[PDB]
Amino acid sequence: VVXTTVLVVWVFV
Amino acid sequence: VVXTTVLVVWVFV
Amino acid sequence: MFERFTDRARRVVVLAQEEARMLNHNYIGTEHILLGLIHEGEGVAAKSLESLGISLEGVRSQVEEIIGQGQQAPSGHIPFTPRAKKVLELSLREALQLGHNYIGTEHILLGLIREGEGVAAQVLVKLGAELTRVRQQVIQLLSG
Repeated sequence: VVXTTVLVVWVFV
Repeated sequence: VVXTTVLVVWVFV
Repeated sequence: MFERFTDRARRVVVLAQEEARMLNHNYIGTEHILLGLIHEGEGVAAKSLESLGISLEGVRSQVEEIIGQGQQAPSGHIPFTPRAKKVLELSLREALQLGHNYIGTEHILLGLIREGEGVAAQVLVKLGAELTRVRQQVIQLLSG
C-alpha cells in the first residue's frame, strides 16, 4: 500500500 | 502581518 | 504570510494520522493531534506541559479512554475533521500573537486548547492547561 506523506490540501499523498 | 490561511506544504500562505 | 511549520511540528501531524490508524478510527480528530503531540513527546509543547505538572502518559490514557478504538483499520488517507483543521489554523493565530514567524509544537498545543470544544481541549483544561497559563509557560520557556 502506497503511503506518501506530502500534505496536499489537507490530504496526505 | 498579512495573513493567508491556505495550507500549502506545511506553510501557511 | 509564509509561516513555516517546524520539522518537529510536521511530525506531530504525520503522527496524528497513524495514532488514528492504530485505533481503527476513520477520522483524525483533535484527540489524535494531541496523541501525536504526545507521541513525539520532545518539543516545547511537551516540556510546557510537564513543567506544569502534567504527565504525558496520563494525558495519553485519559484521551485513549474517552475515544476508544475502531472495528477495523482503514487504508490510505484518513480525513482530518474540520475542527482538527481549525486547530492547525489556530496554531498559526497563536504563533502570530506571540510575534513568531514559524509554527512549532508549542503553538500546536495552544491551538488545541484555543480550539475549545474537542476531546483534546476538554482533556487539556481538566488538567490546568488553561490558555493564558500555557501561553505563559510557552513564553518563559521560549525566552532565550
